[PDB]
Amino acid sequence: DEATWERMWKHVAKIHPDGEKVAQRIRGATDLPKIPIPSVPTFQPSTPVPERLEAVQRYIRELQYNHTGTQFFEIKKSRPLTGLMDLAKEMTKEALPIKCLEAVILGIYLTNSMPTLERFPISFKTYFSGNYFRHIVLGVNFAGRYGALGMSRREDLMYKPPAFRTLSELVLDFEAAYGRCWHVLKKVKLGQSVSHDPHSVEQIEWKHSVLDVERLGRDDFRKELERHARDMRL
Amino acid sequence: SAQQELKQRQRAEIYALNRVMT
Amino acid sequence: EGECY
Repeated sequence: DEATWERMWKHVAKIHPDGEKVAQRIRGATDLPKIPIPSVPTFQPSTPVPERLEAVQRYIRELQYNHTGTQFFEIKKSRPLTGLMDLAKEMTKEALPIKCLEAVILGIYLTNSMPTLERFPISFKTYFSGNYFRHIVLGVNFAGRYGALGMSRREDLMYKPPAFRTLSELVLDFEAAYGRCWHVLKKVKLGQSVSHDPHSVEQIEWKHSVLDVERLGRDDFRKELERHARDMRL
Repeated sequence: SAQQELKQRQRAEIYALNRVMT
Repeated sequence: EGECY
């Protein structure tokens, strides 16, 4: 795959201040730090699900956020689940940096072995200084409590341990985190529970609920997240 | 395995580049 | 979804 490869380096030449010299120094270097391949986490049946989730999130962090400007694992959101799980397995074998959407697919692959754990996508559209921003994490529910797995450029926009007692509290935590950096939350897209069958021929339903956070208002926003939580016990 | 010594070098370069870009 | 923030 040389075409893709030189795309990445040609794209770096543009975006980095000193684009060309940077490629020169790395591509011409004979000795590079060998990066250890991260070990895929596997769990004893005695390990509680919350400790498993901490290990899944640590593995996702280990791959690191992809700052190169070139995505190594393209994701067609309309692919069947068994197609996306094939791709998650190859992320496991290639072990390259990733972004938010790839981490959601990785999070599902790594939690299919936890049938008592409910997984569902939550994507956000936020506004700031004339620009729109899209982000997505993997919502999770364990024993009646809510949390999240993900990959983000910000520490408070990814991992939440499953401690929130309602979905509303989980989502409002994200809004507060967005607010601390002056982002307005415009829209929340919530999907349905993801099947634990890695061979399922169905798509992820990314848009079971779309909430207009400005057109809804505070309490109607809360009632809407709760209707969605009730509908995941479908 | 000609594939694998090449994937390892590409990977080492990607993480070197990823580190610079942070 | 490519900003991730």
